[PDB]
Amino acid sequence: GFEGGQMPLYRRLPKFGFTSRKAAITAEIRLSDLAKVEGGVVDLNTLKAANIIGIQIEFAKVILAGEVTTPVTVRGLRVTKGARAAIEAAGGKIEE
Amino acid sequence: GIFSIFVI
Amino acid sequence: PKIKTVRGAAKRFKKTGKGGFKHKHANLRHILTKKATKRKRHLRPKAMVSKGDLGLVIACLPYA
Amino acid sequence: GIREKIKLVSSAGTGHFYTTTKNKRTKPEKLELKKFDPVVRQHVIYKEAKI
Amino acid sequence: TRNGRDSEAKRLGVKRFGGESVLAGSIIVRQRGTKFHAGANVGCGRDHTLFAKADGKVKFEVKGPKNRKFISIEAE
RNA sequence: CUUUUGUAUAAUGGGUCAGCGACUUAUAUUCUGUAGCAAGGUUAACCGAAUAGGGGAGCCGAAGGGAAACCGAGUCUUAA
RNA sequence: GAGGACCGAACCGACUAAUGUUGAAAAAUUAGCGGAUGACUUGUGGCUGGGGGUGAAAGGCCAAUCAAACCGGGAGAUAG
RNA sequence: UUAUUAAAAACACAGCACUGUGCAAACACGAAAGUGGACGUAUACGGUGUGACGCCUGCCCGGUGCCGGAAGGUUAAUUG
RNA sequence: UUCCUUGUCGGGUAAGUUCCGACCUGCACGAAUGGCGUAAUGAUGGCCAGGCUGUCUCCACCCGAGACUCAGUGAAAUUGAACUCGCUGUGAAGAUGCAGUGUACCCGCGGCAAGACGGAAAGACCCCGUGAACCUUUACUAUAGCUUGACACUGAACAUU
RNA sequence: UUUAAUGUUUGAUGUUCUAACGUUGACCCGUAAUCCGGGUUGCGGACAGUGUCUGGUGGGUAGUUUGACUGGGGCGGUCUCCUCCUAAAGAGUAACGGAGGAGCACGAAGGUUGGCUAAUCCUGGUCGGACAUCAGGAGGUUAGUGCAAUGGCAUAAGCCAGCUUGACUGCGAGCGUGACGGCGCGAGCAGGUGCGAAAGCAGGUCAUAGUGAUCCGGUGGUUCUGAAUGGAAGGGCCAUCG
Ligand SMILES: CC[C@H]1OC(=O)[C@H](C)[C@@H](O[C@@H]2C[C@@](C)(OC)[C@@H](O)[C@H](C)O2)[C@H](C)[C@@H](O[C@@H]2O[C@H](C)C[C@H](N(C)C)[C@H]2O)[C@@](C)(O)C[C@@H](C)C(=O)[C@H](C)[C@@H](O)[C@@]1(C)O
Ligand SMILES: [Mg+2]
Ligand SMILES: [Mg+2]
Ligand SMILES: [Mg+2]
Ligand SMILES: [Mg+2]
Ligand SMILES: [Mg+2]
Ligand SMILES: [Mg+2]
Ligand SMILES: [Mg+2]
Ligand SMILES: [Mg+2]
Ligand SMILES: [Mg+2]
Ligand SMILES: [Mg+2]
Ligand SMILES: [Mg+2]
Ligand SMILES: [Mg+2]
Ligand SMILES: [Mg+2]
Ligand SMILES: [Mg+2]
Ligand SMILES: [Mg+2]
Ligand SMILES: [Mg+2]
Ligand SMILES: [Mg+2]
Ligand SMILES: [Mg+2]
Ligand SMILES: [Mg+2]
Ligand SMILES: [Mg+2]
Ligand SMILES: [Mg+2]
Ligand SMILES: [Mg+2]
Ligand SMILES: [Mg+2]
Ligand SMILES: [Mg+2]
Ligand SMILES: [Mg+2]
Ligand SMILES: [Mg+2]
Ligand SMILES: [Mg+2]
Ligand SMILES: [Mg+2]
Ligand SMILES: [Mg+2]
Ligand SMILES: [Mg+2]
Ligand SMILES: [Mg+2]
Ligand SMILES: [Mg+2]
Ligand SMILES: [Mg+2]
Ligand SMILES: [Mg+2]
Ligand SMILES: [Mg+2]
Ligand SMILES: [Mg+2]
Ligand SMILES: [Mg+2]
Ligand SMILES: [Mg+2]
Ligand SMILES: [Mg+2]
Ligand SMILES: [Mg+2]
Ligand SMILES: [Mg+2]
Ligand SMILES: [Mg+2]
Ligand SMILES: [Mg+2]
Ligand SMILES: [Mg+2]
Ligand SMILES: [Mg+2]
Ligand SMILES: [Mg+2]
Ligand SMILES: [Mg+2]
Ligand SMILES: [Mg+2]
Ligand SMILES: [Mg+2]
Ligand SMILES: [Mg+2]
Ligand SMILES: [Mg+2]
Ligand SMILES: [Mg+2]
Ligand SMILES: [Mg+2]
Ligand SMILES: [Mg+2]
Ligand SMILES: [Mg+2]
Ligand SMILES: [Mg+2]
Ligand SMILES: [Mg+2]
Ligand SMILES: [Mg+2]
Ligand SMILES: [Mg+2]
Ligand SMILES: [Mg+2]
Ligand SMILES: [Mg+2]
Repeated sequence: GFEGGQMPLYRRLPKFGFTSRKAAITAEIRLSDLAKVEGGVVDLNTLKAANIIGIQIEFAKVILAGEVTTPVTVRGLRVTKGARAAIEAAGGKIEE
Repeated sequence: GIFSIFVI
Repeated sequence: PKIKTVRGAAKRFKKTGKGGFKHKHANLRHILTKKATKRKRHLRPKAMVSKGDLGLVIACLPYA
Repeated sequence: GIREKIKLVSSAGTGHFYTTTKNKRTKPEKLELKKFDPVVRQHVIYKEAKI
Repeated sequence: TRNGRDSEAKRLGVKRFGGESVLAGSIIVRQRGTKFHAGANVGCGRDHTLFAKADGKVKFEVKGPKNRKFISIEAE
């Protein structure tokens, strides 16, 4: 970063923001991960037992990425608007 | 050598 | 040993979706009264780092 | 130099204010203008206070 | 001993010459006063910069009873 | 030979011969080449009649946007 | 028969000139020179130690080393 | 007196002065215990400056230092 | 101690920027970081004279120790390689080596130092280094020591406010 | 508001006292001993002295700083921004080259509607003169522009008056100029306004100087976060100050 004694670029420019502690304990699930559990029910503890999310994760979201073919029940997770349609289009059901 | 003896 | 992050650069740059970096504009901390409103309005959103300075940021952020 | 910064406080409930400068000595009366308040989106009388 | 001062160059002058196709909003000339004047589809900024307000070709002409130089834009 | 705009230079260095004498090593990181596997790839410590086999704890990757809560093929800005 | 008296050997010093200057010698020889009963000179032992000593004071001297001794470590200091 | 390019007009000096110090002295070396001063006691001891002897040593207390004074202004820890 | 300055005048000399005496225009003396005198002293600074002389005019001769030759023993600094002349020009601007030109048979010995920008010591002067050391101060920050009060070791009684 | 009063908290200074503490006063013992310790006595005495905290003084000692450009360095100048020339008719272009300015001002000196036109000179006229106010004529910008110089300005950007706060909030196609950080021009949209009958014009001022990154903080606001949980502190974001 040394620029000859001129004030360098990472120090003429201002700092911004703060780090959220809640962002580190939250994950996102894709539609390709819903067929990698065993039981056909998808909650937080089945996603942890299949090594999909980490052990410190306390919140998760299913997003529209990839595809799901099987009937799947989702328990206690958040679902996006398009992924609720895609889980219900494959015969699944979403409850909180 | 004591060089400072040289007259400058 | 591991490379250490320049921790003051990690407080000023964030990596975007294709590998560029964003930063907050300068000149918006104090004497704001004498400045025009159009000038202060354009300094509010975040910008991208130019091409010539990207390698200097990459040197500061080996783990970004 | 001589010209002192003030600010114009909105007479609506909002905390919004404009800032400007004013010669304290030739014009000792309080400045007062109708300016756009962006929180309630109307033109309200604004009044001078200290910076 | 008494001198030694000068200002920075302002890069004034003509940016788009005659017949060049420009986009709307393009700066045609930077000037101090109105050395050139605004014609059809040509605006004048607050520092007398002449810019394009439509797409087309730059046209220079001398008009009026004072023989002043005008800058216009002819749509292509 | 070196150093310089420029050296036969009267600028530097070497009397000669033989032997020794200066871009390495560790760990991280990125780019390139090549090989394996491929929406997946790979294990560390450790266990192990031990370069085998086990061990997936973890790491990187398939999704981003925002300061963030949060939303999510979008998101942020804004009353829009 | 006094004297920091006088002349002058031993004894202690070092003013002048020549010489030597890969010396006979890392400070000397030759010829002249000052003091020579005193604040003299010398043998033997002892004490004062490095930002410290000691100094009738020249930053002098502390083992041919001094505007901060020598030896060993930090140490392969650092050298645009 | 600058061992080893300076021996002098430089240093010291007897004499003069100012200043401190009442003795568990002032002061100095010592985390301290102690020691020197001194087995001394103001006719003494430390510091400073001048420098035998003769004639002398004029004016200035505004600045800095030092000695004295305490009305008043300001002012820490502490209390809250 | 005086820059201008060898100030001006007198003395000493045939001739004196030094010396001695005096003047006063003290660039910029002066009273104990002393002023001004002063006998005696000084391997102290300056100036004049008599004696004396190779200091000199202007050198000559002699006596010894080297230098020289014979025998024995036997260094050193330096050194890119050398078949290592002059002059005028050229040229990283002062040429043994380049150009033109002139002179020059090969090799020693005793002498002298004009050149080899001769030898010797990575210039002490000067500049530079975001180099060092030590010294100064009313530079910055600290601090030993000295000094101020509070609490502690630390208590009893009695007055005044 | 003052006084004096009884019960009552200290705070101080003063005077006595001895029992802490000092004793480098005397005497005895250990003891063959000017150390030291114990004992007995005198003098002092809650002082002095030491510890923690704190104000002053503190080259006695220590660690450090003490800019660069420069026809060598020093001494002297200068160091950012604006205008003209050098600058060779696009932009840019050096010198310790030739010449001058800035570190503001203004709620009107800003917006709009309506209107208007200068210097200098001559001629006649009360004080009035070389120069005031007035009338006429010449003239044509030789004036004016808030402050330098240049380029502009009559459809006036110059002068005068009525009304006003657009010297607005969120944005912005597209361009100019910089190694960058940054700086500049801008039609057009959304909301809400001023002037005008209306077309329209208005996001400061004829343009170009009138300025300082970051950090650390201060002050208001906010539908963000809040280390067991509910808050709060602190942080973020927006506006703004040093
Ligand atoms: C006895 C024996 C010694 O020689 C001397 O003392 C002679 C008498 C010096 O006198 C001289 C005498 C005096 C006048 O110089 C003649 C004076 O100028 C110098 C400082 O000392 C010389 C010669 C000096 O020369 C001159 O040094 C000058 C700095 C530069 C000059 N030249 C490069 C330009 C150079 O020749 C310089 C320092 O001593 C020589 C250095 C290298 C030494 O150390 C010398 C060789 C010693 O070792 C030597 C053995 O001891
Ligand atoms: Mg802010
Ligand atoms: Mg070389
Ligand atoms: Mg090299
Ligand atoms: Mg050179
Ligand atoms: Mg080169
Ligand atoms: Mg050169
Ligand atoms: Mg050549
Ligand atoms: Mg050579
Ligand atoms: Mg040389
Ligand atoms: Mg050599
Ligand atoms: Mg060799
Ligand atoms: Mg294995
Ligand atoms: Mg979008
Ligand atoms: Mg005698
Ligand atoms: Mg004698
Ligand atoms: Mg001698
Ligand atoms: Mg002798
Ligand atoms: Mg003798
Ligand atoms: Mg000295
Ligand atoms: Mg000493
Ligand atoms: Mg010695
Ligand atoms: Mg040292
Ligand atoms: Mg080294
Ligand atoms: Mg080290
Ligand atoms: Mg000597
Ligand atoms: Mg001696
Ligand atoms: Mg001598
Ligand atoms: Mg001598
Ligand atoms: Mg002597
Ligand atoms: Mg003394
Ligand atoms: Mg004296
Ligand atoms: Mg006082
Ligand atoms: Mg005379
Ligand atoms: Mg005289
Ligand atoms: Mg004197
Ligand atoms: Mg006096
Ligand atoms: Mg005196
Ligand atoms: Mg006297
Ligand atoms: Mg004499
Ligand atoms: Mg004579
Ligand atoms: Mg011989
Ligand atoms: Mg022989
Ligand atoms: Mg020749
Ligand atoms: Mg020649
Ligand atoms: Mg040749
Ligand atoms: Mg030839
Ligand atoms: Mg000779
Ligand atoms: Mg040669
Ligand atoms: Mg030489
Ligand atoms: Mg020579
Ligand atoms: Mg050198
Ligand atoms: Mg200080
Ligand atoms: Mg203390
Ligand atoms: Mg110091
Ligand atoms: Mg310099
Ligand atoms: Mg100079
Ligand atoms: Mg600049
Ligand atoms: Mg040009
Ligand atoms: Mg105006
Ligand atoms: Mg202007
Ligand atoms: Mg909490």
